[PDB]
Amino acid sequence: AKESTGFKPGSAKKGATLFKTRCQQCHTIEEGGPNKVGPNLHGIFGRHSGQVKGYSYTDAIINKNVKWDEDSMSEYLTNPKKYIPGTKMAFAGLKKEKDRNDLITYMTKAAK
Ligand code: HEC
Repeated sequence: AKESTGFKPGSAKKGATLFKTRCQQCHTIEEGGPNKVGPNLHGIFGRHSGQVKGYSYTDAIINKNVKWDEDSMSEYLTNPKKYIPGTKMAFAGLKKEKDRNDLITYMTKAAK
């Protein structure tokens, strides 16, 4: 389970640098930031998957229709393709809970 074992707040400082070194290659998170390889993530926590305007998503991500929160985000980041088979996000995954917690802490702050 997720709504059992998952998110506990971590370091936003650390999470910002994990976003830079691991996610920035394909995504922006600031308000008004553009879509790149991956879509802009501003407001992601208040949204279902495959909904940013102007981005070409896979049919799988749309169909999955996940309402993003800390728990589903934690699962997707662990192994994106295991969580949404057919997704085109090419990211090996963040296997350590500590790393995922730092990153999500950062993301929930920056995406609002
Ligand atoms: C390029 C090599 C990527 C890296 C590095 C990361 N992501 Fe990504 N992401 C990428 C693509 C091409 C897509 C769309 C996938 C599809 O199947 O259509 C995504 C999607 C996401 C999403 C879903 C967004 C939505 O609007 O539903 C999220 C939440 C997301 N990506 C987050 C994310 C994070 C936090 C990353 C760093 C650990 C990261 N991605 C890496 C491409 C790439």
